[PDB]
Amino acid sequence: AEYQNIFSQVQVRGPADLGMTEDVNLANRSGVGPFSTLLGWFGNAQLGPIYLGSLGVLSLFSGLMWFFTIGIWFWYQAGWNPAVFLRDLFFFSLEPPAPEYGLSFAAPLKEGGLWLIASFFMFVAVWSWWGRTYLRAQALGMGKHTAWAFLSAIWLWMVLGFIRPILMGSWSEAVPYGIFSHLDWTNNFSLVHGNLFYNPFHGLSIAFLYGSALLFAMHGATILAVSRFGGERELEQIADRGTAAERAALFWRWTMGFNATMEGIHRWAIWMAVLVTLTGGIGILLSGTVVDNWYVWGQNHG
Amino acid sequence: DLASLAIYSFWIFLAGLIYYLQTENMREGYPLENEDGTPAANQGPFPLPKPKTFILPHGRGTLTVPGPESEDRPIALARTAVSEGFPHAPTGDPMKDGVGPASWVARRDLPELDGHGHNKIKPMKAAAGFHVSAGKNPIGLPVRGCDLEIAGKVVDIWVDIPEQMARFLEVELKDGSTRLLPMQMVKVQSNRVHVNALSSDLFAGIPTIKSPTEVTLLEEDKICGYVAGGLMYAAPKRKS
Amino acid sequence: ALLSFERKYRVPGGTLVGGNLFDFWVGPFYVGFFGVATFFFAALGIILIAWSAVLQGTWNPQLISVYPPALEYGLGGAPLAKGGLWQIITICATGAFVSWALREVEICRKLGIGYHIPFAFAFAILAYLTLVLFRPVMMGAWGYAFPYGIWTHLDWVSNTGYTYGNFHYNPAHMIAISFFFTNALALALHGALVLSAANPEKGKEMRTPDHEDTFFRDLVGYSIGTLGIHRLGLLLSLSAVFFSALCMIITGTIWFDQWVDWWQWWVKLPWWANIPGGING
Ligand code: BCL
Ligand code: BCL
Ligand SMILES: CC[C@H]1c2cc3[nH]c4c(c3C)C(=O)[C@H](C(=O)OC)c4c3nc(cc4[nH]c(cc(n2)[C@@H]1C)c(C(C)=O)c4C)[C@@H](C)[C@@H]3CCC(=O)OC/C=C(\C)CCC[C@H](C)CCC[C@H](C)CCCC(C)C
Ligand SMILES: CC[C@H]1c2cc3[nH]c4c(c3C)C(=O)[C@H](C(=O)OC)c4c3nc(cc4[nH]c(cc(n2)[C@@H]1C)c(C(C)=O)c4C)[C@@H](C)[C@@H]3CCC(=O)OC/C=C(\C)CCC[C@H](C)CCC[C@H](C)CCCC(C)C
Ligand SMILES: CCCCCCCCCCCCCCCC(=O)OC[C@H](COP(=O)(O)OCC[N+](C)(C)C)OC(=O)CCCC[C@H](Br)[C@@H](Br)CCCCCCCCCCC
Ligand SMILES: CCCCCCCCCCCCCCCC(=O)OC[C@H](COP(=O)(O)OCC[N+](C)(C)C)OC(=O)CCCC[C@H](Br)[C@@H](Br)CCCCCCCCCCC
Ligand SMILES: CCCCCCCCCCCC[N+](C)(C)[O-]
Ligand SMILES: CCCCCCCCCCCC[N+](C)(C)[O-]
Ligand SMILES: [Fe+3]
Ligand SMILES: [K+]
Repeated sequence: AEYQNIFSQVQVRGPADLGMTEDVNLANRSGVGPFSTLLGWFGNAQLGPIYLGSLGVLSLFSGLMWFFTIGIWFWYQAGWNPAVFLRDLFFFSLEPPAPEYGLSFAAPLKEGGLWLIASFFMFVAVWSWWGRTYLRAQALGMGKHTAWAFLSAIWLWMVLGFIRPILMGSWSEAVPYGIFSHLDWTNNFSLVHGNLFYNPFHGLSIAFLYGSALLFAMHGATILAVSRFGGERELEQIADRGTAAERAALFWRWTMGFNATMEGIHRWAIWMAVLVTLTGGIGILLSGTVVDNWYVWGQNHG
Repeated sequence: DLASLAIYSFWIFLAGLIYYLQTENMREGYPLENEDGTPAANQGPFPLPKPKTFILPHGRGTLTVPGPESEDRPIALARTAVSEGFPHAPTGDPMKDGVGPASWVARRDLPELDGHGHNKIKPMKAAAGFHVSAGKNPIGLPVRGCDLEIAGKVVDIWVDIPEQMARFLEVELKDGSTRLLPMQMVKVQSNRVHVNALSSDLFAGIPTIKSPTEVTLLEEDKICGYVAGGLMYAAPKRKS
Repeated sequence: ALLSFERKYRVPGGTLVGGNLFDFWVGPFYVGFFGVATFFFAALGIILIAWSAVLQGTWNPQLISVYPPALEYGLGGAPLAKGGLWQIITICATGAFVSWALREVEICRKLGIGYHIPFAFAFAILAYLTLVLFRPVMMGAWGYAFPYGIWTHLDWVSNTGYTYGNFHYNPAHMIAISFFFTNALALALHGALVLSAANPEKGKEMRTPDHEDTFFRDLVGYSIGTLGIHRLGLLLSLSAVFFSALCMIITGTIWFDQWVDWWQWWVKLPWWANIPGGING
């Protein structure tokens, strides 16, 4: 057989790569971690270094406190018993306050308060991490595409957890912290809004989610097919088109009658992904605020 | 109704997005041509975008696209039909001529540099602290073509320094000279390296590199082109 | 018309069937034997869909639906008006998809590239065949397949799922969803990263893959690398579809009760089954 370039035949290693410096404050970079030969079959073997400034420590700490708050509730639901904890791990749920408390923070710990505390911690965790994604780009002099793309995921999450409940006048509209409980919430939500299959933004969201699987299968497959011409060296193919980029374009031109460029496929990539949660977030925000029933809406609006 | 507004707006947006996206992807290879290289009459309904310029590192200049397209090399092919849409037959040996699946692009005849401006790909012998870390070390294995004959021996791996990966095998031939083989086109076996794409007699014709310790992007394209071309053009001498 | 760099690649050869007989293009499209097979299967498919519309009595694309034969027909054939067309259209579909894959293989051979694309495509085709062929055959009736219609197939998804309660509880389906979400994550990040390097801050030089690695290590402490990420995208998306097919091949065949209840195997493991407290005691 031809070798397929899914795993590597031979790994090489050199001195720990400490990265480009540009404007980065090097006092906030760790040392390199260990090298993993296991990872090395598929990707890079090197772990670390990581940058960890003030915003990083804040984000991580807040994130852990989020995880502390859910897990202390879980253990309490477990009656402090580790057998039960493992047995019922997926059934435990930290639920938001009842409708009766509206948007107040006036609710007992065991019946709302803790949920708010957990959400407080997540909110600080996600947003500071978002800041991290912008600032690590800035320090290296790169574009802000990552921070912008991450903002689209934040959008859906903000809508589900914060914006939609505020507009609906109660925290009770938000999602519980629990594995099974949050799946139940998802199903309920659709039932109670007349079946989200009739929400056109839900449909578009699916178009893009599937679309992302299509595009990345296409793209990844394509780069691997042209890796014998150095195709994965995308930046240098952008700067100086090679037979890799040409064979890639032409595969698609000949198959489906049109094609990409080596930079431009990444614009199709970024937008395909990002629109999942953009459209998704609209679909939910509209639900119950403006449309109570997507079946019914459908009857009246094409 | 606000949802009707939102969704109507969304389609308009998505239509504009696709337009934008499609035009961004015409920054190379357009305007379209006839088979004699003159500009085709029907270019499509999408116009070419306003150009952008990439500033290249290390004093290497800029790239402005779209711009004047041009192969900057001869193309040893001739028509095989009196109308559009048929294949173009090689006028000599397609492997030597670099046409077909043996094609190469006239890239810069300089090496790709890393972030510090050092050559990206170096032979391991010249690459401080680099060594094989996992898998079977090819260095020293005899190299076998698809005719089941020995074309040479592996004398080094050429490694990507910044990405720490193997990119080529350097193979010494019966006359003492060497060639690069793409790592993606060789199977490292327990007691040999096997190269399906090329018969042993075709190894001498792999394009050579002008300096023995670096490769240029032009040189990479010729090498990688030539070796891939063998899949089609060595097929008579193949026995698989 | 040709892309400016295309002619040099438009050489004879690579075909799997027919030698030089179909070795030409129409505009940008490579034809080949499989181009002709594809056209014939698709054209036949569409005509038959169009005819199915006539017999349903609609021309609206939000209303045209072709339904499989009813469960009563089993794995036999049915009258065209009553499921047969679905059956023929399904053969044309399969014919067209497979022909498209093989055409792709031919394009690969002519271009001297690897066969990764059509191999990937094969995964989609298998998901399709699970829904319309493997599962129905294992369940004993073509009526278990989804119908061809923009909205009616959505009705099938929802009815099929609620047959087994909330489908979320199907565990292969949870793995499938994770792969889909992670893939989308991966695609956002990869697109964003390459563009962030190709399009750096205003006035600056293009960044390098070293910058791309540095970015991710600074952020998460790890970089998969430029070969890795394309290996990843492929693995993620293909895995999403593999577990999608798996989660349906099992549903209605090895497991056919309510998916929520499947999880009782864990909860009832004897060492903690009878311990009081928790949600389950
Ligand atoms: C995969 C699991 C379920 C299923 C669950 C869902 C759900 C849930 C949803 C869809 C939605 C869609 N599905 Mg479905 N769908 C299934 C099987 C299929 C098959 C198939 C041959 O197997 C096809 C062609 C489609 C096609 C479609 C589109 C009409 C719509 C957008 C998809 C998209 O963007 O995908 C990604 C692909 C791309 C981005 C590439 C573009 C592909 C285009 C859009 C395909 C158009 C096909 C055309 C309308 C069919 C007729 C062909 C002609 C007769 C020749 N589905 C199976 C049964 N599908 C969504 C919708 O809004 O429906 C109203 C939606 O919410
Ligand atoms: C019975 C269930 C209902 C239903 C109810 C809902 C509801 C309710 C919702 C969806 C939503 C979606 N559904 Mg639906 N859905 C149904 C049927 C389907 C079918 C199908 C084949 O039947 C499909 C394919 C889909 C597909 C989809 C997606 C397109 C969409 C979510 C996108 C996404 O990426 O979310 C996942 C992405 C996120 C949640 C973003 C998260 C971002 C944050 C910032 C991440 C923080 C991480 C945190 C800090 C943890 C740290 C991790 C550390 C590494 C440890 N649904 C049926 C009809 N669906 C969502 C949507 O947009 O709908 C419009 C939604 O809200
Ligand atoms: C655009 C659509 C998609 C998307 C995009 C997207 N997501 C993103 C981004 C982008 C562009 C980022 O830049 C950002 C990122 O940083 O990626 C690396 C992110 C991100 N998306 C994430 C998750 C995520 N995204 C999701 C979805 C999506 N993201 C969409 C499909 C989902 C779901 C549910 O589908 C999830 C779960 C995070 C990986 C990352 C955001 C990170 C963040 O906000 O973190 C704050 C929380 C913490 C810092 C807690 C840290 C705890 C540590 C694990 C320390 C552990 C120490 C311990 C003692 C050791 C042992 C424990 C372990 C064994 C667990
Ligand atoms: C395996 C992972 C993912 C994947 C990968 C993938 N898809 C691919 C490929 C790959 C690698 C291609 O090479 C190939 C391609 O050409 O892409 C441009 C393709 C492709 N994936 C496509 C679609 C597609 N892929 C999907 C999914 C996925 N594709 C996965 C998530 C989906 C959905 C619903 O999620 C869709 C809709 C096409 C754009 C393209 C294949 C085109 C093709 O086969 O063309 C030949 C056939 C015709 C032109 C028409 C045939 C007409 C039929 C005879 C009648 C219609 C019958 C149909 C069953 C009725 C549908 C009614 C619906 C409303 C339900
Ligand atoms: C989870 C959301 C995303 C956030 C993930 C990032 C969290 C990483 C956690 C931080 C690392 C904890 C260990 C301490 C860090 C550290 O200090 O250095 C450890 C070492 C080096 O040690 P030093 O001796 O230099 O340390 C000096 C500092 N002093 C002396 C002050 C202690 O640092 C490292 O190597 C970091 C290695 C982390 C690798 C991270 Br966890 C990678 Br593998 C996670 C990949 C993230 C993928 C996200 C997508 C999906 C996730 C699923 C996959 C697991
Ligand atoms: C999502 C919708 C479902 C499917 C919609 C698309 C159907 C397949 C796409 C059609 C294939 C088009 C290629 C054949 C047309 C053609 O001439 O060959 C390609 C030509 C060569 O022929 P000429 O341009 O010389 O001829 C011009 C024709 N007339 C006389 C009309 C001016 O290559 C080109 O330069 C034109 C490229 C067409 C661009 C195609 Br229509 C792109 Br915008 C379709 C994109 C569909 C993807 C949908 C993505 C979903 C949203 C993702 C957002 C991130
Ligand atoms: C930020 C407010 C709500 C956003 C949605 C959070 C959904 C819960 C995620 C699954 C629960 C994870 N957990 C707690 C079980 O480990
Ligand atoms: C791959 C697509 C599957 C559709 C095949 C349908 C053909 C069924 C023909 C069976 C004829 C037997 N009989 C006598 C009961 O009609
Ligand atoms: Fe890429
Ligand atoms: K060395």
